[PDB]
Amino acid sequence: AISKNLPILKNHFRKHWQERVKVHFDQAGKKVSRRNARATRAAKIAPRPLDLLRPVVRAPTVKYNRKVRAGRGFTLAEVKAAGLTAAYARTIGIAVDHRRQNRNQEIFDANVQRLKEYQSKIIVFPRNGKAPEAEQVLSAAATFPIAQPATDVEARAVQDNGESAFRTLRLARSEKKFRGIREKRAREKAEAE
Amino acid sequence: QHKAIRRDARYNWICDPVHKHREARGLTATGKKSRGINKGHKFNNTKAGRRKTWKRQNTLSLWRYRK
Amino acid sequence: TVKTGIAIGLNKGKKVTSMTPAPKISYKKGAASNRTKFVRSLVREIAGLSPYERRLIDLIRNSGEKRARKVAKKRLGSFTRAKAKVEEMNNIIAASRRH
Amino acid sequence: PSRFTKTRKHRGHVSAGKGRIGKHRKHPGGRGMAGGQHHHRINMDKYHPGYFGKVGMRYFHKQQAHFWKPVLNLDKLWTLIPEDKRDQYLKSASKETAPVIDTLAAGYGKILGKGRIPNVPVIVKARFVSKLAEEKIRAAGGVVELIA
RNA sequence: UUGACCUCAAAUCAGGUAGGAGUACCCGCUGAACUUAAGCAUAUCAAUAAGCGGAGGAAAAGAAACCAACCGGGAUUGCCUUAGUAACGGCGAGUGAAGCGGCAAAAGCUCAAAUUUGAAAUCUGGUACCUUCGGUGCCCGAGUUGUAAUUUGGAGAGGGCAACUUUGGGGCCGUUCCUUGUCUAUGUUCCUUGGAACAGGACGUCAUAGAGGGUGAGAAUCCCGUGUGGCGAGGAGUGCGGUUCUUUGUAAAGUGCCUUCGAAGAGUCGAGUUGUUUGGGAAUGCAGCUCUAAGUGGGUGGUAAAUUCCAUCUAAAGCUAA
Ligand SMILES: [Mg+2]
Ligand SMILES: [Mg+2]
Ligand SMILES: [Mg+2]
Ligand SMILES: [Mg+2]
Ligand SMILES: [Mg+2]
Ligand SMILES: [Mg+2]
Ligand SMILES: [Mg+2]
Ligand SMILES: [Mg+2]
Ligand SMILES: [Mg+2]
Ligand SMILES: [Mg+2]
Ligand SMILES: [Mg+2]
Ligand SMILES: [Mg+2]
Ligand SMILES: [Mg+2]
Ligand SMILES: [Mg+2]
Ligand SMILES: [Mg+2]
Ligand SMILES: [Mg+2]
Ligand SMILES: [Mg+2]
Ligand SMILES: [Mg+2]
Ligand SMILES: [Mg+2]
Ligand SMILES: [Mg+2]
Ligand SMILES: [Mg+2]
Ligand SMILES: [Mg+2]
Ligand SMILES: [Mg+2]
Ligand SMILES: [Mg+2]
Ligand SMILES: [Mg+2]
Ligand SMILES: [Mg+2]
Ligand SMILES: [Mg+2]
Ligand SMILES: [Mg+2]
Ligand SMILES: [Mg+2]
Ligand SMILES: [Mg+2]
Ligand SMILES: [Mg+2]
Ligand SMILES: [Mg+2]
Ligand SMILES: [Mg+2]
Ligand SMILES: [Mg+2]
Ligand SMILES: [Mg+2]
Ligand SMILES: [Mg+2]
Ligand SMILES: [Mg+2]
Ligand SMILES: [Mg+2]
Ligand SMILES: [Mg+2]
Ligand SMILES: [Mg+2]
Ligand SMILES: [Mg+2]
Ligand SMILES: [Mg+2]
Ligand SMILES: [Mg+2]
Ligand SMILES: [Mg+2]
Ligand SMILES: [Mg+2]
Ligand SMILES: [Mg+2]
Ligand SMILES: [Mg+2]
Ligand SMILES: [Mg+2]
Ligand SMILES: [Mg+2]
Ligand SMILES: [Mg+2]
Ligand SMILES: [Mg+2]
Ligand SMILES: [Mg+2]
Ligand SMILES: [Mg+2]
Ligand SMILES: [Mg+2]
Ligand SMILES: [Mg+2]
Ligand SMILES: [Mg+2]
Ligand SMILES: [Mg+2]
Ligand SMILES: [Mg+2]
Ligand SMILES: [Mg+2]
Ligand SMILES: [Mg+2]
Ligand SMILES: [Mg+2]
Ligand SMILES: [Mg+2]
Ligand SMILES: [Mg+2]
Ligand SMILES: [Mg+2]
Ligand SMILES: [Mg+2]
Ligand SMILES: [Mg+2]
Ligand SMILES: [Mg+2]
Ligand SMILES: [Mg+2]
Ligand SMILES: [Mg+2]
Ligand SMILES: [Mg+2]
Ligand SMILES: [Mg+2]
Ligand SMILES: [Mg+2]
Ligand SMILES: [Mg+2]
Ligand SMILES: [Mg+2]
Repeated sequence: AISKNLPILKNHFRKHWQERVKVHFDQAGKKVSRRNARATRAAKIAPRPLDLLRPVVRAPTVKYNRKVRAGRGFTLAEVKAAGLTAAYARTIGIAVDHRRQNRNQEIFDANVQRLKEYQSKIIVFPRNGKAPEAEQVLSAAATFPIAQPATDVEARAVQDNGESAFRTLRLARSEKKFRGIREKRAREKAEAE
Repeated sequence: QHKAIRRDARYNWICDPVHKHREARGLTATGKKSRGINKGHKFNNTKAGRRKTWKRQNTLSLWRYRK
Repeated sequence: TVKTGIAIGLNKGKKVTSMTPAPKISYKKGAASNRTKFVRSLVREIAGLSPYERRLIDLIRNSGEKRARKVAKKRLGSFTRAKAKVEEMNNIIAASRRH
Repeated sequence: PSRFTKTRKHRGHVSAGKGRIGKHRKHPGGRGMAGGQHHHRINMDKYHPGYFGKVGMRYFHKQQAHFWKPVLNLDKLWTLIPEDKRDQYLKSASKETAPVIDTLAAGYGKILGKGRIPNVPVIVKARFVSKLAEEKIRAAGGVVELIA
């Protein structure tokens, strides 16, 4: 029923929801087993570092384009600029993404530098030889971290030209709002005589 | 069961017992077409199978420390 | 094309050193392809016309292009496919008369 | 805490606090939001006015990141400078070395003018500002820099 | 007459395969009503229960005809969130996603495809000998209405030329692991009660063992175990310390320019209509009927349509662990 001054609720329990209740009692057990899987996988892939090197990419969606993060793989062009091939990079611990493209020179240079740092800090074991063991470090992500690039210094000179910069937003909003109607006005002025 | 199929790596995947009656489960091309198995926003009910999606989206997920 | 550096307007967004990546080979699937042009022209002169294509030719001759795209928009799905089919049938009309 | 409930106190008393006349039933006024226009109309208008009917225009496929524009006010605005630098930047205020505050890097989308920054020049990098935010920032001797 | 070829049959022909069970979870089809709406018909219950078909240890999905609109991400799946939100709905009751962001896990690929055309270079079977999950020889067959090699869009192929880098497998013991056997400490000392000491009191001992259980009442110390290690045994496509086939060999694979190309899936996409379904709204998906494409073009870009662009993928074929 409806009664006293209370917020109107939207609890969706008019199905047989009790047939589909998952309680995660196995949170600690699945944590134990994920750590066991990481230890077992590490022992299986001795000295290799348990994850691939990932590139640094700019996050989409203007809420999030102020941040960089780890992407999926390096860009065939980035691999070639680092000086190796994709099919060989996939064997020495580098993730390669054939479907991303570079349109940002700064992201491109950051990932070529990331790849050259990786190639300086890895020891690729000889394919058939003795290959003396090189002390497994378990994570490439914690030894080649994703750094947010510095965009400004802490202090500069005030350079105020009096543009007023709210008027800039108002005018730039107005040109977008009236670009089409006055382009059409200009062409119908051109269709005279 | 033919050895021309059981050899020749391009085709002996069909010998795996997970491929018994693909056309009864919807794993042929017309089966996945009628199941709706495609990528993107037009297929939000059907990408992982809509009964699986329905069970995921109608499950109440309770943790030990309640959220 | 080049961003302005501010957060609204016509070319809004942050100014960035641009790169122009190498052109992917897909983006070329709707291709010219000599081999396939030859196959299509041979199969065209072997198979000949379709009944709606014959109605389209005789309406281009009798009524005109606008009614021909109307009945082609009915026979095909869309108006852009109707324009493409009517411009194909105009070329067939030109080729069957010229020389 | 089962022992603190009034069920423990209604033991021995017949109706469990529900009355002998009205005599606690299953669903005496309907289930849910039933009859909000018929027998629950007074509880709708009086405590949920505006509940029934339509309001303006629909937006198909709204993404709530076209609308991410968190608002910063000038009354805070120096919290964004860390506290060890805040004292030295407001003591002996200076053009030709003014603090640069990236507001986007702290996660706001618009500067608004709530009130009274001190008279220290500041270089404020913002996606958007309001007019009075601009007026007070320039009155301090600073500048707003528009960023994207 | 005779010899093929194609199509179709027969046989207790040679070899093989399917059914049925189980069914918690999984992929599908099919599919209600009670119920809620304080009545009820749309709606809701519910794309549920029942019914039927098909799998596996996971299944399914999966390497974009994606998301986006950013300075752009980048297979799939799952969790946290998005969010009880955008949206749907007698706009009533109710219903209800997705992109982004943080994590868990992470892995990539294969065909159609090209004239081998100076080698049908390919494969099933039978038979003989062996190194018997197979190899080698020979013979019959399949197959040019196309089996191999090369190529899969990220590319790539042909030709032309400065050029260097990389050679694969097979059995033994320990070792990764699984199953399993065996050995490994210290009081049953005294007195009281009692049918019985395992109780109470006194004096001790071991403790990486005072978990547990038996034994005539509460037993670390009586017994098995427990704890800590040692010694084996029988098995699992091997990370390594040795072994050896050593003209395995102008193999095969990468990488630089230049030039010419660059084949890319049809009654399918798409459209109309009908029905169902969806949060999907002048139609989210699926299906029936009808129409039926193209090749700097097809899909998508969440308000129907014409016109002009732009952005983003590359469907109508296929595999894949967590
Ligand atoms: Mg009241
Ligand atoms: Mg813990
Ligand atoms: Mg577990
Ligand atoms: Mg791991
Ligand atoms: Mg970029
Ligand atoms: Mg499989
Ligand atoms: Mg399939
Ligand atoms: Mg189906
Ligand atoms: Mg949905
Ligand atoms: Mg499905
Ligand atoms: Mg399911
Ligand atoms: Mg949900
Ligand atoms: Mg929890
Ligand atoms: Mg929550
Ligand atoms: Mg592609
Ligand atoms: Mg003539
Ligand atoms: Mg209390
Ligand atoms: Mg009483
Ligand atoms: Mg009482
Ligand atoms: Mg009383
Ligand atoms: Mg009461
Ligand atoms: Mg009573
Ligand atoms: Mg009452
Ligand atoms: Mg009452
Ligand atoms: Mg009434
Ligand atoms: Mg309402
Ligand atoms: Mg309205
Ligand atoms: Mg509206
Ligand atoms: Mg203002
Ligand atoms: Mg027989
Ligand atoms: Mg069965
Ligand atoms: Mg089940
Ligand atoms: Mg299913
Ligand atoms: Mg019920
Ligand atoms: Mg209800
Ligand atoms: Mg009712
Ligand atoms: Mg009732
Ligand atoms: Mg009613
Ligand atoms: Mg009734
Ligand atoms: Mg339903
Ligand atoms: Mg259910
Ligand atoms: Mg059932
Ligand atoms: Mg049935
Ligand atoms: Mg089984
Ligand atoms: Mg598993
Ligand atoms: Mg599978
Ligand atoms: Mg599959
Ligand atoms: Mg594709
Ligand atoms: Mg995006
Ligand atoms: Mg892009
Ligand atoms: Mg993805
Ligand atoms: Mg979740
Ligand atoms: Mg979130
Ligand atoms: Mg929320
Ligand atoms: Mg529903
Ligand atoms: Mg994420
Ligand atoms: Mg692809
Ligand atoms: Mg005695
Ligand atoms: Mg006693
Ligand atoms: Mg005494
Ligand atoms: Mg005894
Ligand atoms: Mg005992
Ligand atoms: Mg013991
Ligand atoms: Mg013990
Ligand atoms: Mg032990
Ligand atoms: Mg090759
Ligand atoms: Mg294709
Ligand atoms: Mg066709
Ligand atoms: Mg069709
Ligand atoms: Mg149905
Ligand atoms: Mg429905
Ligand atoms: Mg529809
Ligand atoms: Mg429809
Ligand atoms: Mg639309």
